[PDB]
Amino acid sequence: VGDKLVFLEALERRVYQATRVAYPLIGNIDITFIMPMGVFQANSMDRY
Amino acid sequence: EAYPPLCSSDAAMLRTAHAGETGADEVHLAQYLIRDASPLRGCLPL
Repeated sequence: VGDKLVFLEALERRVYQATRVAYPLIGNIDITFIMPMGVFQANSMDRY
Repeated sequence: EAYPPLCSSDAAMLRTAHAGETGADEVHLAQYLIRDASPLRGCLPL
């Protein structure tokens, strides 16, 4: 990457294999959402 | 001096369009749109 040299690991290597443990790196993301039901038009320019 | 900007004389030209962007160059049923002479067309995000 770029001009340097780096390495990386993983959770699917020989270690941490077939282990009955909770999976790490778990996060929950919640975003507020709005929900209308139908608003009638107020101007007459939207029906022509 | 002042370059002619882009503006809408009313809010009824958004009738016909394609994809996900509104299409109205210079004509309307009862209004008109001034074309932007300046090359600053990187506005109005989708």
